[PDB]
Amino acid sequence: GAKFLSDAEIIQLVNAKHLIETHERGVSIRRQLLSKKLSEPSSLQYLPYRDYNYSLVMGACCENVIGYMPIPVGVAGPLCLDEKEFQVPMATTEGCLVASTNRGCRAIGLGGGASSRVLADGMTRGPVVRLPRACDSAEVKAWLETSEGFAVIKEAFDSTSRFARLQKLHTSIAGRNLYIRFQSRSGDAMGMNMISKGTEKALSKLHEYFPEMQILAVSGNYCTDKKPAAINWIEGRGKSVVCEAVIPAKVVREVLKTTTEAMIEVNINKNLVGSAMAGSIGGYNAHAANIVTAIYIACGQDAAQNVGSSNCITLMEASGPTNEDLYISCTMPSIEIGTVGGGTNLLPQQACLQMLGVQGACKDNPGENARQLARIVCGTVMAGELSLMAALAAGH
Amino acid sequence: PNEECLQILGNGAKFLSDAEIIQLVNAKHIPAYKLETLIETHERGVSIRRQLLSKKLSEPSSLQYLPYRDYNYSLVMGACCENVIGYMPIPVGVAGPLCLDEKEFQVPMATTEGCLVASTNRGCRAIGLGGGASSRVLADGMTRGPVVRLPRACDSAEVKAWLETSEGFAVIKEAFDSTSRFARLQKLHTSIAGRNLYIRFQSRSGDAMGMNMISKGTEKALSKLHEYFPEMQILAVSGNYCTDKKPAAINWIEGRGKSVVCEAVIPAKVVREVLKTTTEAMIEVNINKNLVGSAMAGSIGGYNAHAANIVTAIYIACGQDAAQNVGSSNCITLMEASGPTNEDLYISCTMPSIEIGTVGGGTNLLPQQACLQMLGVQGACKDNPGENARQLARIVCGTVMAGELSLMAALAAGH
Amino acid sequence: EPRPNEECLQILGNAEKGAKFLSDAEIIQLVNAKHIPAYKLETLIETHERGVSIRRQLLSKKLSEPSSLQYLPYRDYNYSLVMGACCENVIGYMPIPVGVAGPLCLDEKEFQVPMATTEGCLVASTNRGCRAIGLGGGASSRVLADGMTRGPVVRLPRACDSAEVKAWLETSEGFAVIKEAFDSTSRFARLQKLHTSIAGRNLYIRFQSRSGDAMGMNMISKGTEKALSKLHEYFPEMQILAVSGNYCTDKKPAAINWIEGRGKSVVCEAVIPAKVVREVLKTTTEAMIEVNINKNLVGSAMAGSIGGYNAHAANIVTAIYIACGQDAAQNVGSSNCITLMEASGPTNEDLYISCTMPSIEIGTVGGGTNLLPQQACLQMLGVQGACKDNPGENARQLARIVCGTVMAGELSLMAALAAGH
Amino acid sequence: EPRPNEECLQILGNAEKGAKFLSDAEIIQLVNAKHIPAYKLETLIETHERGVSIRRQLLSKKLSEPSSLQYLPYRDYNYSLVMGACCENVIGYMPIPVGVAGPLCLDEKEFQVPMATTEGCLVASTNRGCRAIGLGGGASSRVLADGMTRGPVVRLPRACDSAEVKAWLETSEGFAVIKEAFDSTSRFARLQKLHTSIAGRNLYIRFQSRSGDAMGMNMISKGTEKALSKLHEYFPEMQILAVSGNYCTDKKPAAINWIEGRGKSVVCEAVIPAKVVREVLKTTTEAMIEVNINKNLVGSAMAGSIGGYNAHAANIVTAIYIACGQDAAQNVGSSNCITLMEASGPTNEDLYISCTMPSIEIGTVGGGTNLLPQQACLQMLGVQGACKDNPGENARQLARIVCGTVMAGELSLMAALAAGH
Ligand SMILES: CC(C)c1c(S(=O)(=O)Nc2ccc(C(N)=O)cc2)c(-c2ccc(F)cc2)c(-c2ccc(F)cc2)n1CC[C@@H](O)C[C@@H](O)CC(=O)O
Ligand SMILES: CC(C)c1c(S(=O)(=O)Nc2ccc(C(N)=O)cc2)c(-c2ccc(F)cc2)c(-c2ccc(F)cc2)n1CC[C@@H](O)C[C@@H](O)CC(=O)O
Ligand SMILES: CC(C)c1c(S(=O)(=O)Nc2ccc(C(N)=O)cc2)c(-c2ccc(F)cc2)c(-c2ccc(F)cc2)n1CC[C@@H](O)C[C@@H](O)CC(=O)O
Ligand SMILES: CC(C)c1c(S(=O)(=O)Nc2ccc(C(N)=O)cc2)c(-c2ccc(F)cc2)c(-c2ccc(F)cc2)n1CC[C@@H](O)C[C@@H](O)CC(=O)O
Repeated sequence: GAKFLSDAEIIQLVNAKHLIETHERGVSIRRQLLSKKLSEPSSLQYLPYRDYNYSLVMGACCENVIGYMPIPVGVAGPLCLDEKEFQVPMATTEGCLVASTNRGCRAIGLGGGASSRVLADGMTRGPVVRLPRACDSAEVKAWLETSEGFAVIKEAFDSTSRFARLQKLHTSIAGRNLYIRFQSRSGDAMGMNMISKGTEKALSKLHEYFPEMQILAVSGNYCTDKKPAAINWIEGRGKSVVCEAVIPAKVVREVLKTTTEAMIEVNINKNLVGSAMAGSIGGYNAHAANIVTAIYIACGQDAAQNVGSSNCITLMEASGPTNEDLYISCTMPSIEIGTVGGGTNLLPQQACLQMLGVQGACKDNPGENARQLARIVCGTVMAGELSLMAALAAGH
Repeated sequence: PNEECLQILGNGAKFLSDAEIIQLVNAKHIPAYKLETLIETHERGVSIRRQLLSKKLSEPSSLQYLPYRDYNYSLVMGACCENVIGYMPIPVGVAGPLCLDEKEFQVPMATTEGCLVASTNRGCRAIGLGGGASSRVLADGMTRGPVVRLPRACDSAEVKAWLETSEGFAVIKEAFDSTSRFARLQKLHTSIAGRNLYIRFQSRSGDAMGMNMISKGTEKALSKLHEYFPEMQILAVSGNYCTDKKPAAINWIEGRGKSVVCEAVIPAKVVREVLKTTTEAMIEVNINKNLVGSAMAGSIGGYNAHAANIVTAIYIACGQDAAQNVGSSNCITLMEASGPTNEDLYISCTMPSIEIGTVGGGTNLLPQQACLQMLGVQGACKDNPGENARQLARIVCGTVMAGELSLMAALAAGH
Repeated sequence: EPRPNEECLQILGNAEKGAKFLSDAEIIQLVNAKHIPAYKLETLIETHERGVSIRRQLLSKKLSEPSSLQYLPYRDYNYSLVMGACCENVIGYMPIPVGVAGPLCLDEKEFQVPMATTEGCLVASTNRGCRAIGLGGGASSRVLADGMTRGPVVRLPRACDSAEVKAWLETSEGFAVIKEAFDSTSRFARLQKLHTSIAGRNLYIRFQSRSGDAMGMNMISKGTEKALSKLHEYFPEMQILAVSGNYCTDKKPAAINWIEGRGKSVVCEAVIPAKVVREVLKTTTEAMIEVNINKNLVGSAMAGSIGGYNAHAANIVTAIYIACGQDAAQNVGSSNCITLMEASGPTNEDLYISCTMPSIEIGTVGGGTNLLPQQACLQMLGVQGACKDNPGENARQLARIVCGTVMAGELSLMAALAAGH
Repeated sequence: EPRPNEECLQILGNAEKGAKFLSDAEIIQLVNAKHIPAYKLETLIETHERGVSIRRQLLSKKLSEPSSLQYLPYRDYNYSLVMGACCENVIGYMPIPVGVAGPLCLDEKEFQVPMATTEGCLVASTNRGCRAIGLGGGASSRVLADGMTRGPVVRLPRACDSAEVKAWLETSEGFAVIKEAFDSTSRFARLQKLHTSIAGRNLYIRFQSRSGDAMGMNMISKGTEKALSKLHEYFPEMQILAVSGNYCTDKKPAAINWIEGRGKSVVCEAVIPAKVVREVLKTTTEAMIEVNINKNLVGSAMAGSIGGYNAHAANIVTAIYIACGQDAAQNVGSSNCITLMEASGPTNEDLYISCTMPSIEIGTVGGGTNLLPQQACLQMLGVQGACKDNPGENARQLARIVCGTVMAGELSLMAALAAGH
């Protein structure tokens, strides 16, 4: 069929208001079609496309594909975290970011490593529904807060998927609007599609108890996904994580080129007081977003979720016998992450997840790989904070 | 032989083999950090670093499918990335044409979320069938917000009053502007918190995003301030008052980088046929999702559906700092009735802090430049400095609006 | 005339005599040059009003205008209920005018709502909004949640230890132990779901419970202190850093109050016929909706507001609070409100309106509600004091009336801005 | 003796008789028989107190307990300065106990600060903070900015047009034309650089200007209306949607007040020697810094606060505001405060403290400051009325006192939380 025709002939068919056997050739024909629309048709020539595995992308990750975009990958490590060592991949185009993070890892190792805990775990979706009156929506809130009501909604939610196990609901009324925050774990997936599916069946079960309920939108911005929101900061979303380390005064002096006292002064007055004066919600850190974004791109995460995933408070205190050692912690309540699905289905992204030993599903304990990646992100963010803050204090 | 290989390094490394250099590191004849300068070519440096790293992994075959061959590392080395072990391919799709200010754009989008490019593309189609979109740049100026301390709050108050005078500001403006061609300091904004003083330097940067340039002007400006106030301590060149890569109301209210607005009217027929909904249904969902819903969630600047998706995809494709998506995604999406019988859809997005550039950083790499060239905005604009970066910002805000139209229509339609 | 300090001290020390056997001038002598500090005037002097008078005379000599206090009243006020309970170093009182806005038609009842204010037109404006609601068939409200909070911060030696305490508090058995300790301190102490947050080795714990008709801060703090003492038995290394760590959050703006609620969360609503909107409010439904979206939603958004999606709910909350003996400083969070307006009815021309106020901090027992004048304003609404057969009902009713009067005030001010002066 | 309705009305309409020649019961008989509307009472009745008296009697019959107003006082209060200026439908007045905390040692002066509250121990606590400041060598404050705002919303046909008006307002000649219009409305009107923001075809314009010693909403709104009238000449398609689009922002929480300021921006400071922290405040500098960081910075941060980085600034602000005739609803934003605490001296045992309050909304002329008891409390501080030779100094001085009393409050409460108990 299509293999017998030439390139010029197939394009003659597309323009004349009228499939291909190989994926790479389809990408080439789309480049040639697109070339005819651009003022500089030669602009595509250094946008690569050859010898990429497009089979895992089509009908899954991207449409109208004209190639790919190489992002340089560097390694910050070893990062000593919970008695293990990690070579952390970081996809960035910002010079010195990997080298800065790498120095932070070095300081943590010489202080006996970092320790981390996951505090909560559950992806969310926050639909908006409407009832005729605010009194009716008040009735639905009261019903959802009974043990009986939650149990039928939990049963509906949990019937849609293996890992769909519903946790406590959170709700808000705004007049006759009702926002309902469904939270659940999702194995090792980030869990978006899984929770929306459970939400749809849970909402249709709610509709049987309340036939006059309109489902306005499956997302009413109460999740909250990919926008800044105090609800992710206060309630969490995905993995809530804490990480810490104590850096000996010697190691702060020799590696970090500053003092424990000077680090505390900059952290308080930049990360707390400065972020406060700027009107920040959840942005009490130096540059967590650099690290999160770099790891996310390299590891097949949804990079748009750095909006909320970068939420972080970095604290720095005096520590030890002479009060000269630096205690550091980062607390990140809303790390949105996964080791299956999305961009983690592609081979290059999996290579970076394999480096960290978290690629794919953890079969013995569903969800444990994604949990480990969240811990790795929090630890690497703390390395980034340690290093950049030291540079800022030393005052270059 | 080990000491035979060291004698060849005295002449070179190019003559040796992979296993011999790795033998020289494992036995401690030579430390690993010296391999940067010794090996001549960049691609072989990446290869050795991969082999050395792989033995330390618990699964030594992890890097098999991470590509590294036949990529331009010369532009990346010493300017974009360190400890390089390869590159990460992110698929690029195209949404267009986007009909924006009498021009048509094919918008590159680096993403791995299925149906994002297709959804965005449908929004473009609805905009085009509704007579195009229009956009305006409202403000332009990258910021840096250092923190200084004085001995007392009374002294810091004195410095604030001095910076607010005509003569004080002029002396600070001259030191700032002496560092670069495009360095042109606009009115300072300051906040005191006790003996702390946070100073927000704002300025255009031509077509660069402008982080490095504003920081050079900031350091020289603070140096002149030090002569007028010797007791002043420069605590940190960034005091989170900029604010860069963290959510902050100051970016939402004062702006950062390019502030941009965009708009269009979608005819009622186009809303039914292309978007599978009505104007009345779109409006109801926008009010209660993007305003009231974001309000109930405690949002500052997150009055949109998924601006972040579009901002992030364009940013990766176009060599932007993708971490700046945090602030650059700030967006309010408004929808309302238009036309004779209130049946057409007026839509607008306003994005006050798009941080962006067409020169410097990742826009110096050729693949990223190709996507910039697709849009006709690659590199500097000699005649009108800053016009390429202003145009990309308008493209981002317009593409975001296309994305808001499409997703909001799907949410209003249900199922 | 005033005899020396020695004779003045012996007469004060004598039980048969006391401060009654001294002149004003002699008491001012023993203060000027120690022996009596100033705060001891409370317990020592014969009557409360004389103690106030003496304090005023002392104060007037320190001032640069000695006649400053001339028009600050103090005589004949009932200071018995104020000393040792509501105020110290008392030098008089401040009269705040009290107007009435009503009848407010709320839940098939009517309410004459007291409002203490000095802003001109506020009471008449709110009264106009009440009339519009009345001609629209009345307003309906519901209490959505109920629980005053307190948000202490503790510290463990490590964040891993603070993480251990968070997880233990989340087990059913762990919460049960802490709930038992909390609930034993008072008959109204009934601990609800706990919310916690970690910041490194800090752990913020939000204790929440109903509190009868009292606003309930004293009671929650006493329950909180016993709960933390018990938590220390299981975690001896835990340090209580502060009984409030600003996680409550009390008297400061905070997203947590907006999202979780504090005290009473309340929604109120009403449909105003298109006829009434024209005649009474001098505007149209179409115009009110447009002003509400673009002022109270879009405008507040551009201003970077958390919970301030309203026109002037703080005016009504503050006025009712001062009149009804509430803690007026809690206006900060109690004014949190989102006002929504949309089309309604067959024509699509009638104005639907709702106010949602997640964090009304309110009580009809304790504090300023012990004073008789502000008890009079509470009695107007039928919510004075405790409700025996149904504890908490007077405080719940007062929260409904606040949210209903706010909606009336929103109706009226929004109509005025819509019509153009 | 009570006459028929028709006879009572001929006396009412008789110009040389009126209501004076009728009894209370006759006027009430006329009201219940629908001959005089209840609102017409104000103008018909000769004496203000008698109007209040009769309004109270009417109100009482409607209440479910007729004696509920017995303890709400009304007699012998100066309603002349309240009717048609500060309050309507007036049924009396609400006395708030006034206490005094001082001396507050501020800028080498001493202040006796009046505090109207019903919360036990607030005045004593605040007074202890004053003592620590006085023995600590005093506090120093500075006014960093000054200018009340109004933030109207206007609408252009398209977003492109609103961008056109925005860029027009930013040119020096366009701004100069609007500034002459604004400044022409009052002698204090001095329009500062305009701050604007676009949301689609909306345009929020933030007019700022000093206002003498008045708080200044009447003045700023009057200047704003003439300003937008001039703007409409240049842009006739522009629609003034509301004179307030919540971009001011008045009486709602908003990041814009925190960042740009509104009213008086003020910083206050002091160094408390270790000895004084020990003997007055019963604690150490180290314990206080640890509580301050983890409560007022970190705790407020975890709660998601905008501008609420303090312990109880709102307590002090509210008490002073009620006592001094301010708009107490403006404590929502006026209470905005960040409290910082540092180690000072050779061994880190002295306590540097500062409070920064960017948006104190205050005034010594107009509003409740026209009333005489309120004026007495202003006279205590030497800030009553207008300053002749230096306009705005009295309002500025009151804002520095408010920030210093807040700092005293912060000192005391934080010491108590650092102790235990
Ligand atoms: C890339 C690393 C991560 C980096 C560093 S660094 O790695 O430590 N040091 C340098 C120094 C010079 C270069 C160069 N050749 O231009 C590169 C790296 C610094 C920095 C630190 C202390 C200094 F004295 C000077 C520079 C800065 C940096 C921070 C705030 C500035 F104002 C200005 C530069 N950044 C970027 C952080 C950036 O992406 C988020 C910040 O904007 C977040 C914030 O702190 O607000
Ligand atoms: C990818 C596009 C952009 C997309 C779409 S879409 O383009 O319109 N349609 C589809 C349908 C099916 C697939 C598939 N095969 O998985 C992919 C796209 C939808 C959507 C909308 C209405 C619907 F009835 C069904 C699906 C959703 C979507 C939104 C909220 C949900 F709860 C659940 C799915 N998303 C993701 C948006 C996501 O990245 C930000 C949102 O989380 C932001 C927000 O609205 O809060
Ligand atoms: C007191 C009432 C409550 C009041 C009113 S009112 O009830 O409608 N009428 C009058 C009539 C005459 C006087 C007088 N001075 O003699 C005072 C009020 C108005 C107002 C509003 C729109 C108009 F077209 C005309 C007047 C305003 C008011 C609002 C925004 C202004 F810019 C300017 C005046 N206010 C104050 C509201 C104030 O306490 C919170 C608002 O500032 C909150 C906000 O909307 O941002
Ligand atoms: C009124 C004063 C100002 C007051 C004080 S106080 O004046 O210093 N001490 C008092 C007060 C009263 C009595 C009494 N008779 O029972 C006894 C001692 C205290 C307090 C502090 C440390 C303590 F060990 C005991 C009490 C508290 C207080 C704060 C947070 C608590 F959790 C619990 C009590 N408050 C209330 C502050 C309140 O209006 C805003 C705070 O809630 C703001 C905040 O910190 O979040």
